[PDB]
Order: sequence, then C-alpha cells, then structure tokens
Amino acid sequence: RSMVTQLIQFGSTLQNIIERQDAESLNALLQNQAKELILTTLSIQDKT
Amino acid sequence: LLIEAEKVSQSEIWRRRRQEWEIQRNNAEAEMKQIDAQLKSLTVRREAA
Repeated sequence: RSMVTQLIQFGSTLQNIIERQDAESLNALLQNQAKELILTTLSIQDKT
Repeated sequence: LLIEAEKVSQSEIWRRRRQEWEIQRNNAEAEMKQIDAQLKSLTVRREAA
C-alpha cells in the first residue's frame, strides 16, 4: 500500500509535467507565427 | 482705309483665336500626364493589396 501511494504521487507529477510542456510548445509556436506576420506588415508599410 | 481696317482686324481676331486654341491644347496635355502619374499610383496600391 505504501508502494502504491508512492506510485500515485509519481503519476500526479507526470501529469503536471506533460500539461506544462504542451503549454510551452504552444507558446513558442505562437511567437514564430507573430514573427512572420510582422514581416508582412513591414512590406505593406513600404508600399504605402 | 475702312476696308483695310476691317482686314487687319479680322487677322488680329484670328491670332487671338489661335492663342486660345493653344491654351486649350496645353491644358489637355497636362491632364493627360496627370492621369498617367495617377495610373502609377494605382498600380502601387494594387501591389500593396
């Protein structure tokens, strides 16, 4: 029983880690897409 | 002398008529160059779109 509750502590920690790394990868993806968009708006200002 | 006066007056109104023709020609050419430069502006707006 002591072994099982130790294991369920590991399971909770692993769940938190997985959700956290997915949030971080999503954040980096948003940043790169913002970079491409600001390039396009620069070209449009030049044509203005 | 009155005949000669009428002749020279008719020649002078012909000259003034020709000068008005020339002013109209220059306005037409100026508007034409204006519309060509406005075409350049519009194709720049097309590239932006």
